[PDB]
Amino acid sequence: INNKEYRLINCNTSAITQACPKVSFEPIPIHYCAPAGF
Amino acid sequence: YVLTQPPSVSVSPGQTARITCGADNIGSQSVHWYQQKSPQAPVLVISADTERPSGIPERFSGSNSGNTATLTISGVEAGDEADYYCQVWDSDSKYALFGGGTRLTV
Amino acid sequence: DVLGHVRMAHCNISKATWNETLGKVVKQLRKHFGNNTIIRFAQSSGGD
Amino acid sequence: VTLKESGPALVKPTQTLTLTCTFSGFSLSTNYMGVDWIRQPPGKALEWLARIYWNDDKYYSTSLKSRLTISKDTSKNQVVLTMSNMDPVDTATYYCARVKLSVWGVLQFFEWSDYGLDSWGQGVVVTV
Amino acid sequence: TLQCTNYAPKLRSMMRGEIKNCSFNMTTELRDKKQKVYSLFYRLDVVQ
Ligand SMILES: *[C@@H]1O[C@H](CO)[C@@H](O[C@@H]2O[C@H](CO)[C@@H](O[C@@H]3O[C@H](CO)[C@@H](O)[C@H](O[C@H]4O[C@H](CO)[C@@H](O)[C@H](O)[C@@H]4O)[C@@H]3O)[C@H](O)[C@H]2NC(C)=O)[C@H](O)[C@H]1NC(C)=O
Ligand SMILES: *[C@@H]1O[C@H](CO)[C@@H](O)[C@H](O)[C@H]1NC(C)=O
Ligand SMILES: *[C@@H]1O[C@H](CO)[C@@H](O)[C@H](O)[C@H]1NC(C)=O
Ligand SMILES: *[C@@H]1O[C@H](CO)[C@@H](O)[C@H](O)[C@H]1NC(C)=O
Ligand SMILES: *[C@@H]1O[C@H](CO)[C@@H](O)[C@H](O)[C@H]1NC(C)=O
Ligand SMILES: *[C@@H]1O[C@H](CO)[C@@H](O)[C@H](O)[C@H]1NC(C)=O
Ligand SMILES: *[C@@H]1O[C@H](CO)[C@@H](O)[C@H](O)[C@H]1NC(C)=O
Repeated sequence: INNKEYRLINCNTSAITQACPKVSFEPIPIHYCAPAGF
Repeated sequence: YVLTQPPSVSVSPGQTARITCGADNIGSQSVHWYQQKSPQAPVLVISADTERPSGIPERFSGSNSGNTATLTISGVEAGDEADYYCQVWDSDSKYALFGGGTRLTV
Repeated sequence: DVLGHVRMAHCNISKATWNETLGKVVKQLRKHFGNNTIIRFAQSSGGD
Repeated sequence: VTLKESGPALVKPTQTLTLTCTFSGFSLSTNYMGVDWIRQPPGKALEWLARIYWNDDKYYSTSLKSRLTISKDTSKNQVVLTMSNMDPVDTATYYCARVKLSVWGVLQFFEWSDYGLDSWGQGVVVTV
Repeated sequence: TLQCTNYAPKLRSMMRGEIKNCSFNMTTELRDKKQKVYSLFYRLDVVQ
């Protein structure tokens, strides 16, 4: 900002949401399927 | 509402004179200043506190704040000394109120 | 800050055009109220 | 902008004073300028008497409401001031002056400012 | 709470007292700080 005073980088852009600790980020393969007629 | 002026301001040649005009809440109304020399109608010297009418020397200036309006005349010479008056038009009561005059002395 | 003088917002409506338009409205109202009635326009009553 | 006063020089006690001010260079009910009257007793500060605006508004000093009357005639380009019950204390130089208004907006909304008395007449001296 | 005075005391036009010059603390990006904000409001939006 200007033991020194600091702020988080997001304070100058937007409020920050904490991810739920129970949520895993490991990729899971997703298969895409056509609707009938395609 | 009464406009109170000093009876006189005495200055040296070239020194700035300060002619005041006090009244309760004078800063909320426009104060006009007039200069009377010979026993002839006066000439307007300050219009609405800060405007200098065309033809008036740059020596004439002023301000108005709070309980005091002030006419500042720098560079006073023998040709400037005069009886100066403040006038205010009070829209609330719809009439013009005049002060008692201030005489300059060089 | 407000630059320059503070001024009141307003609308300008031509008087002749309005008077002719209102007269036409009066004629059509007379068709429902009679040829011997009086039609008067007035300001809205007090409220928000 | 020229204003010229005319009236009697000698007034008897209890006599009504009549002062007429003729305008040149401006006129009332055409432009937005007004005219008023001021008096200055000898050796004393200026005393405001009364004002008439371009829109037929009339205002009087609270000290002279019972004695002072003003009227305007725009065909003559004249203003008339009258005062009843003239007293020796009323000896003064009487002046008429133009009340110049600076108009920036709509007149219907009073969008103007009192600019002061930029042009004064020469006045007359009335002794009672 | 706002602390307000008239925007133009001098003005004698119909728009007298309609615009008020108000001061208030409001907030800042950081929870722990405050600032002083001056702004103009119309009379119709501000109640004593
Ligand atoms: C609706 O109709 C009304 C007329 O009934 C109309 O009002 C007019 O508004 C204009 C401004 O929008 C006024 O214009 C002024 O006219 C004077 C003439 O002497 C000029 O001197 C003014 O400008 C000068 O002086 C100012 C003094 O402060 C200076 O700041 C400026 O820079 C110039 O030096 C200005 O031009 C006009 O007088 C009025 N008329 C009346 C009769 O009040 C209104 O604008 C119309 N509105 C719409 C939306 O059509
Ligand atoms: C704050 O955000 C702006 C973008 O809105 C950015 O340009 C600026 O660099 C940021 N401040 C810092 C200290 O990075
Ligand atoms: C409100 O009043 C304050 C008084 O100090 C002044 O500094 C400020 O400029 C005013 N607001 C505006 C918009 O002028
Ligand atoms: C509205 O503005 C137009 C110009 O765009 C003008 O011709 C018209 O006369 C105006 N109306 C009024 C009522 O002044
Ligand atoms: C215009 O208004 C007047 C009332 O002020 C009315 O007598 C006159 O008939 C009106 N003109 C038209 C064309 O409606
Ligand atoms: C008014 O008179 C006309 C004839 O000029 C007639 O046709 C019309 O129906 C009358 N209106 C009413 C409401 O009686
Ligand atoms: C803003 O907060 C400070 C806190 O000390 C207070 O003194 C001040 O009066 C507040 N401003 C307004 C306009 O209430």
